[PDB]
Amino acid sequence: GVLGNDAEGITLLPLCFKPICIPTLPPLTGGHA
Repeated sequence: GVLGNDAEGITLLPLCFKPICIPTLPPLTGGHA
């Protein structure tokens, strides 16, 4: 909910992008290094 296209969770018009703000979030494989 800041700027983009997709909806980060709010109903307002100006919402965060789909990729820029993903609910499922990324995996936990690149958190080793």
